[PDB]
Amino acid sequence: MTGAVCPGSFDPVTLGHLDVFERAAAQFDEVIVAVLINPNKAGMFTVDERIEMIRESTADLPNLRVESGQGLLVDFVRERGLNAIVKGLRTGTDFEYELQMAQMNKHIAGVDTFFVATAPAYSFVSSSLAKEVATYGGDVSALLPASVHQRLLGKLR
Amino acid sequence: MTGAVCPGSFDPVTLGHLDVFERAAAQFDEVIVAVLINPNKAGMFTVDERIEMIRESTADLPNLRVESGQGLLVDFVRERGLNAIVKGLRTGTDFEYELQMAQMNKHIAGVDTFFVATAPAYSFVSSSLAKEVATYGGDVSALLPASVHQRLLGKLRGQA
Amino acid sequence: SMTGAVCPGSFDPVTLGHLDVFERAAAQFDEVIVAVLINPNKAGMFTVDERIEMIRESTADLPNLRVESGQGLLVDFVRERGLNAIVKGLRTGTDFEYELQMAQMNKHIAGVDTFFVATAPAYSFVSSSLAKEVATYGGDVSALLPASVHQRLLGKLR
Amino acid sequence: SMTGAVCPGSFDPVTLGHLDVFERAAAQFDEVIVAVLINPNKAGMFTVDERIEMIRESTADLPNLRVESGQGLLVDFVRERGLNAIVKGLRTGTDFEYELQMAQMNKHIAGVDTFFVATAPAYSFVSSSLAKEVATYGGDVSALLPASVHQRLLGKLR
Amino acid sequence: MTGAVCPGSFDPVTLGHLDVFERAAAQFDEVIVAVLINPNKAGMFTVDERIEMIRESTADLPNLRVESGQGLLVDFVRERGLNAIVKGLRTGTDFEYELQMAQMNKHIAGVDTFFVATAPAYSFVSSSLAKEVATYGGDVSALLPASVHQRLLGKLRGQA
Amino acid sequence: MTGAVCPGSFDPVTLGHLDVFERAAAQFDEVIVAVLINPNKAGMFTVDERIEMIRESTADLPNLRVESGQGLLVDFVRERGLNAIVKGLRTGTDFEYELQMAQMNKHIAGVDTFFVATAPAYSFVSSSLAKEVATYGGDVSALLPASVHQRLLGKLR
Ligand SMILES: CC(C)(COP(=O)(O)OP(=O)(O)OC[C@H]1O[C@@H](n2cnc3c(N)ncnc32)[C@H](O)[C@@H]1O)[C@@H](O)C(=O)NCCC(=O)NCCS
Ligand SMILES: CC(C)(COP(=O)(O)OP(=O)(O)OC[C@H]1O[C@@H](n2cnc3c(N)ncnc32)[C@H](O)[C@@H]1O)[C@@H](O)C(=O)NCCC(=O)NCCS
Ligand SMILES: CC(C)(COP(=O)(O)OP(=O)(O)OC[C@H]1O[C@@H](n2cnc3c(N)ncnc32)[C@H](O)[C@@H]1O)[C@@H](O)C(=O)NCCC(=O)NCCS
Ligand SMILES: CC(C)(COP(=O)(O)OP(=O)(O)OC[C@H]1O[C@@H](n2cnc3c(N)ncnc32)[C@H](O)[C@@H]1O)[C@@H](O)C(=O)NCCC(=O)NCCS
Ligand SMILES: CC(C)(COP(=O)(O)OP(=O)(O)OC[C@H]1O[C@@H](n2cnc3c(N)ncnc32)[C@H](O)[C@@H]1O)[C@@H](O)C(=O)NCCC(=O)NCCS
Ligand SMILES: CC(C)(COP(=O)(O)OP(=O)(O)OC[C@H]1O[C@@H](n2cnc3c(N)ncnc32)[C@H](O)[C@@H]1O)[C@@H](O)C(=O)NCCC(=O)NCCS
Repeated sequence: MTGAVCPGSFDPVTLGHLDVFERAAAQFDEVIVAVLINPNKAGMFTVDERIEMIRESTADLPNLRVESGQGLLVDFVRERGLNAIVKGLRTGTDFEYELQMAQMNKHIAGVDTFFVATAPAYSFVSSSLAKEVATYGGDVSALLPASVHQRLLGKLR
Repeated sequence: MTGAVCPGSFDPVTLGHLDVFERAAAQFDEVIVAVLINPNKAGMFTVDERIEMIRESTADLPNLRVESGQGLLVDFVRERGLNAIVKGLRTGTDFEYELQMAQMNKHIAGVDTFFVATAPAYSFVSSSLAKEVATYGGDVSALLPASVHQRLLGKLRGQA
Repeated sequence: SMTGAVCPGSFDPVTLGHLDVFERAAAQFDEVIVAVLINPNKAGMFTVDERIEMIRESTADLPNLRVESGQGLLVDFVRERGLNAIVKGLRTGTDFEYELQMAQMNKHIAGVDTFFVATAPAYSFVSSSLAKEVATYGGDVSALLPASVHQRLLGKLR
Repeated sequence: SMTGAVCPGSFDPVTLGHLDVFERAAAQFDEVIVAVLINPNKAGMFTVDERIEMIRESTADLPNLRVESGQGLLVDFVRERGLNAIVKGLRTGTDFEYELQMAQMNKHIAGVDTFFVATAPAYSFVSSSLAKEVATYGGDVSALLPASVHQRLLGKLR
Repeated sequence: MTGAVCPGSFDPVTLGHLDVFERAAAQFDEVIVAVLINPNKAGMFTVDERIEMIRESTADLPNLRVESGQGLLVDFVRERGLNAIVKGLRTGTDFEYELQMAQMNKHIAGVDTFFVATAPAYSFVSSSLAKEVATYGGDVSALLPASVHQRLLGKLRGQA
Repeated sequence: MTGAVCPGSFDPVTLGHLDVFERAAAQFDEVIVAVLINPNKAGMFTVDERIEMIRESTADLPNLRVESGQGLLVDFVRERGLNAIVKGLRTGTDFEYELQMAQMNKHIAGVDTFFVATAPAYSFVSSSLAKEVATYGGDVSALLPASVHQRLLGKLR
């Protein structure tokens, strides 16, 4: 049985993230989406809220489940008997950031990382920029799953 | 069950490539290394020579095999009943180049591409630069599989 | 008064990515001239007259655009027509560096300025070179090119 | 008819690099509006009114430019004024990626287009943040800022 | 005769930094490592702690010494009668960041900057990521000098 | 005695190259400019012509001399009892290219490389683009030393 973890902040999950999940789920026997706090935010949504938004958006991926993670990512991965991380890349900035972490994670624990390329339609999509646009009344409905849009309006209103 | 294709010129295969193969083979049930011609490159070794060197260098990888293809990469992949490509990345230029092909390949055939980061030790290794260094007598023995190194140096001494 | 810009390139052949740039230029400048020029570091497929023809077919619905060719410096092409602006599109970091260098050189030697626009997300991976390669090996690039160009591309290949 | 573009930014403070962009925008658009906006991910030094004042002092010789502020989405600022174009400057690959993302987002949510221009080579290393840092520790940034701004910068620091 | 300054936050010094120091010291008659505060970073160790760790880690470098500075880097450099800065580069982002400062520093004071490429083995090493990994119990012992590693882990266990 | 080699095609030398030479000569006791053929050109100028253009443009750098090089760069460097290469960087493209060669050269021979940043004024300057602009009558006189401009016109006319 093959398996991978898809870690992130997912604050909130976007259609770009979902595209990664779908492609990971198509190639691995099990996918665990791990919701972690990134060391330099506090977030708009609680971990539990993030988890629910992901679960509601991934119901059609039967081999995917969602979990909170704390502490070191490579510990999370190894504790669940896996040895693969799946991340996504939009930009050269993503590439540099992710390459550093991938090499570090492999060095400290032997855990490998696979990257998927963004869909062209979602290349400019990030949680941070979506939240900013929405905060000032901009329409980001085409960039997010339905399970996020209402929650996002609620948190802003 | 799960499977991936690792395509490339592999002209010749380096320890950088082999590292990618090993990591792909450790995650997927079967891996097929696909030796293809890059339309935009001059080559040194024939496809058959490239296949020989990879087969020679991948003996410890039981679930991997090596084949060639004459057309579109996505046709090679789908004809073997697979839908995943695995490619390695060293540099930002690799990233842009590979992102473009990944999106093109997904657009025309629905085939997905997964990237892996180079091993830090092999980040500066390419077939082109290894060939160039060896052409002028530099020591690339730590960058290539043993059999590749012998065949490369022999080839160069024949001056072809 | 009326403003104007030149959209130069190899356009070998013109793609939906190029066309997106032309449309956006024509929306913001009173006058746009698409300039077909030879890149001295490229081996071309179509002739200049073929390239011009394909662009003209594909830009019928842009009333303030015309298509021309030139055989020397881009900046001479621009100034000869009483203009001082170039518009280019960017997909990648590599495009950015390449275009930045030319933009600064062109400003230095002639005082002509250059404006860049970002690719449409849907056309980020589209290039003339790759569409030609994919088409050569039977791949379907119909969603990446004008039907006009798709036909002329498939025509010569097959 | 007349064309128009908005040149938005933090401008905290405006530098010779920004001014170069304004001049080039004003040369190619009939109307330019410099928009002082808050970046929600930045801690600002000068007030909006101070920023506006420094830009106005520095752009006296550009007759077709005015300076305004906004408190919401850039694309609302642009459309409210009957415009559909943004002009931004690029120094680095990091600028390119950042601006590309915003340009595609802004086009997506409002249909507003963005044009980029390359930095003047002499101002490639100039940023508001670094000029402020260098000035704070006594360094001479006089060749990087308008004398107006240099004075107001040195003023608050000393 | 010839000399260069190697400036940085060095919070804490890593084997990546030390590699730069060694290569600078092998080319210039004297090297001064300058521990400076980066105005745009939160720090973990005091400047004095940083100096101690570097001094501890550079014993095999006879022509190198370590000092601190409170103002402009270019003032630190020129006050010691030097005119060269040496910095290392791992990534394209390092390059853009360092190019900007190099041009600024040459503009305001005429001081030159020389860059060196990271050792491939340490390309992914940064103080920030090493601190983060150690904060969560990961093994960064191969990335840091022995004394640094002890002081870092001790510091973290005190949870400061 | 410290020393470095400044290798390149220099076809022709530009004011950007000269800026590198000047900064190298200010920090090293001796600088050797090495004119090599880059494996993928044939060049506009002969090696001897390139050498003369450099010598004429560097007369004011008394600790700099100019030489042709053949074969492996790190052999050239070590044969002259040096262990340092000095290159220049304009762009991210330069950085990637040069970083690869610097790591390769250090790996195969232990020779180190130091890079200098371009002067802002010359960042867009390359031999290739200068030659192209000149070929179509463009004025590149502000980008090249005087010892190059006449030779360049002569080679084009
Ligand atoms: C939580 C981690 C993974 C950081 O996550 P991050 O905040 O970056 O996640 P974020 O939600 O922003 O993004 C998640 C992933 O989705 C990708 N992505 C986002 N949008 C898109 C898109 N449109 N298309 C494709 N991919 C996308 C991102 O590039 C990223 O890879 C990291 O902080 C971590 O591992 N923390 C645990 C502690 C640890 O182990 N530290 C050591 C690291 S070496
Ligand atoms: C043959 C193809 C894949 C090009 O291969 P390419 O020449 O780039 O392969 P090359 O041998 O150079 O490299 C192979 C792969 O190994 C990676 N790699 C190289 N060195 C290393 C290293 N040290 N570490 C990790 N990865 C590495 C490369 O980044 C690349 O991903 C391409 O031309 C192709 O697909 N041709 C078929 C026609 C086709 O389908 N065309 C349409 C493409 S959209
Ligand atoms: C012909 C010139 C402009 C080069 O053109 P080039 O070959 O690069 O054109 P090409 O057709 O490939 O692309 C044209 C433009 O479209 C852009 N583009 C391509 N695809 C896309 C897309 N999908 N989306 C947006 N933009 C795109 C390109 O980035 C480029 O800006 C250049 O060679 C030139 O100016 N030649 C004349 C001689 C001269 O003046 N030389 C001195 C130059 S400083
Ligand atoms: C205010 C905005 C535009 C950000 O501006 P920013 O802080 O980046 O401005 P800053 O003053 O730093 O720079 C302004 C512009 O000048 C350019 N520039 C700076 N220096 C130079 C130079 N030397 N040469 C050329 N250009 C330069 C910058 O690259 C940038 O394009 C952005 O935060 C915004 O739009 N805010 C409004 C809210 C909104 O709409 N959010 C959604 C965005 S998708
Ligand atoms: C302190 C300065 C230099 C910033 O240092 P910084 O925080 O970036 O240092 P840091 O420790 O992070 O890194 C130091 C150097 O080591 C390099 N480096 C890091 N890791 C590695 C590695 N593995 N290999 C090679 N090099 C490396 C970095 O790229 C950097 O060049 C800067 O803030 C400064 O000059 N401050 C003084 C005030 C001043 O003069 N300001 C004006 C500057 S224009
Ligand atoms: C000859 C070499 C160095 C390549 O030289 P190249 O053709 O790149 O030189 P070129 O003349 O183009 O440039 C010379 C240097 O000047 C720099 N430069 C150019 N313009 C500028 C500028 N305006 N500002 C700063 N630096 C500049 C370049 O970035 C480059 O570093 C290389 O091919 C080589 O080493 N060949 C020998 C064989 C060998 O050893 N091969 C193995 C290499 S690992």
